Amino acid sequence: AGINYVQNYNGNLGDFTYDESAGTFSMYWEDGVSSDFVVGLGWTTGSSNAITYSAEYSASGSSSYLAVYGWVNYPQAEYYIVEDYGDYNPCSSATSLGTVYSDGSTYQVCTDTRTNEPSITGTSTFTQYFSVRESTRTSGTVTVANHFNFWAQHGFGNSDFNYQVMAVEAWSGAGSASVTIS
Amino acid sequence: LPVLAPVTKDPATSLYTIPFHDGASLVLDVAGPLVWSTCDGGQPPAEIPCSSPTCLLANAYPAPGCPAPCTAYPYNPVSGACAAGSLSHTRFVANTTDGSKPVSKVNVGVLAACAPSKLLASLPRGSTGVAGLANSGLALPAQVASAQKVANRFLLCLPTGGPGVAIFGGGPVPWPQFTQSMPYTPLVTKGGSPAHYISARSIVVGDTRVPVPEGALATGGVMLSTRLPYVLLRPDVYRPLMDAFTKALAAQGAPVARAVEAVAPFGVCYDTKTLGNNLGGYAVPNVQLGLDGGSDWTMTGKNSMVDVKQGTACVAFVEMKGVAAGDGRAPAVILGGAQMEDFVLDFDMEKKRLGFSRLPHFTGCGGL
Repeated sequence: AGINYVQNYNGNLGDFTYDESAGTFSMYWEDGVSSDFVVGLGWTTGSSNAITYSAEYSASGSSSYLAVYGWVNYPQAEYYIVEDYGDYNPCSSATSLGTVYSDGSTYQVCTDTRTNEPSITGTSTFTQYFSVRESTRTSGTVTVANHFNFWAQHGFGNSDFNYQVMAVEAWSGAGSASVTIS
Repeated sequence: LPVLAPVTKDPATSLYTIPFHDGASLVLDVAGPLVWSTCDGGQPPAEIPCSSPTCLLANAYPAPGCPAPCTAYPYNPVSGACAAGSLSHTRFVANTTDGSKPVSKVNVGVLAACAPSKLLASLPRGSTGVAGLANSGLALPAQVASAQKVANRFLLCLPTGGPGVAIFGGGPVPWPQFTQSMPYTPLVTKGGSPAHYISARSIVVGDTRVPVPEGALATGGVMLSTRLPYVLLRPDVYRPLMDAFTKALAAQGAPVARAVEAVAPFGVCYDTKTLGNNLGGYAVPNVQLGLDGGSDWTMTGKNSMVDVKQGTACVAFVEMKGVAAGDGRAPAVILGGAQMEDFVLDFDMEKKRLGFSRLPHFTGCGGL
C-alpha cells in the first residue's frame, strides 16, 4: 500500500528527508552521530505483505542497520529483518533460534527479552526478534511472511501488528542512505 | 584479571546491589568511601590500631551525625544513619573476566567496617551492607585494585531490570559495538569529598540552552550518585531548568500534558494518560548536559521521568533542600541512578576521567 507512516526517532541528528507519496527517503550522517536514530517510511499498521526496496547504503564506517523494522501489539514485540549493516552484526550477542531461508539467503535468527525498557506502550517487558541476512544486500524483496512464520514458532504473535517501516538506524560513526520503497 | 559481578536493581527501593558472598548483597554507593556490612565470626576485627594510616583513612569523611583498635563510622546513604564499627577482614566472592563474561571464581580479601543490623533499615531485602565505590583507599574499587593487582578503575552498566554489570580493575572497555566511540570527560577531585565529579558547561532542554546565572555551572559541578533514582538540582539551576521543561512539555490530537498533585519526594508530576512515548521513553523534552571534552550526556524520558504509581509519572529533577541558590560549595547537579541506567560508565581514577557511552535503544545493561 501507499506509505502513511513516517518513522522519525532522532532524525535531527543527521539530514533526514522523505516523500511519502514517492516512497522515498534519505538519511545522511557523514558528520557522524553519537546517539541512536531510527528513521524510515512505511505503514501505521504492518502486515505480512512483501516489501520491495532499493537503496544506496554506505555504512562501513558506522554501527548501523538497513532493515524492516516494526512492532507487534500483543504479545508485545520489537523486530528487525536486517538486510545490510555496518560494523555490528546483531545476532552475535543474542540467543539463537536457528535460521530461516528467504528471498535468496539464509538469515540467522535471534531473540532476546527486553526488561523494563521503552516500548510502544511505555516502560515494558517484551520480546525482540532479529533476522539477519547472511548474504547482505541493498535491494530486493523481503517476503516478511517467511520471517514472521518462523518467529511464530518462538513466541511471535504474527498478527496484531503496530507500525512497520523500512528503516535506517545508526548510533555511532558516519554514513549515508537513500531508500525507495516500491 | 578484573573482577565481575552482576548488578540488580531492587524493585522496592530502586537501589543497585551486587552479590558479596554467602548470598549476601551490598548496595552500590558511588559516593561512599567504605565497604561495610553486618558481620559475625569469621569476619574478625583486623589488627589495626587507631593511629595507623588505615584507621585515619577509614575516618577521613565523617558523616554529618558522627564526630570521631580502630573504630570507623559506617554511613547508611539512604537514611543518613551512622554507627560505630570495627574494621574486619572479609571476602568478596565473584568471577574474573577477560571482557564481560565470567572466567573463574575469585575470592578477594577486603577490609570492611562491621555495622550493627539497625544500619540496614531502608536497604534492599537481602542486603547486608554498602559497597562504597568512591575514589578513596578503602572503597571497593581501590581495594580490588590492590588485592587482585588490577587498575584503580571500574565499570558500571546499571540496569533498568535484569542483571547489569560491574567490573573492577579496568582493561579495554567491552562491547565495542556500543563503546568504541566512548566519550570521556575529566574526573574532578573536590576538597573534603571522595565522590566522583565532572563538569557541565551547559544544560539544554530540547534544542535550547537553559539560561543559568554566571558561574552557576562550574568545574566539578556535576556529582554522580546511586543513592537516589532522580536528579538533584541546586535551586539556581532547578528553577530555569524546570520552567524550560514544563513549558516545552506543555507545548507538545493527542492529550496535552496535565499536571497532577505531586507525589513525594517529587515536585512536578503528570497524568501518564497525557504523555506520549517514543523509542527513548516518555515523549518529554530531551535534556543534555554539555560536558568538558565536547560530548553530551543525554536524558530521554526513561531517564527524566519516574513512574510512581498507576496513572502518575514524576519529573526526575528535584530541588535540593538546605542549599541556597548559587552556593558553589554544593554541586549544581547530582545525577542519579535512572540517568546512569543503560550507560556503560568507565570510572578511571588512574587517568582521572569518566567514559560515558549511552547504549542505543534496542539494548541495555540488563542481560548485557
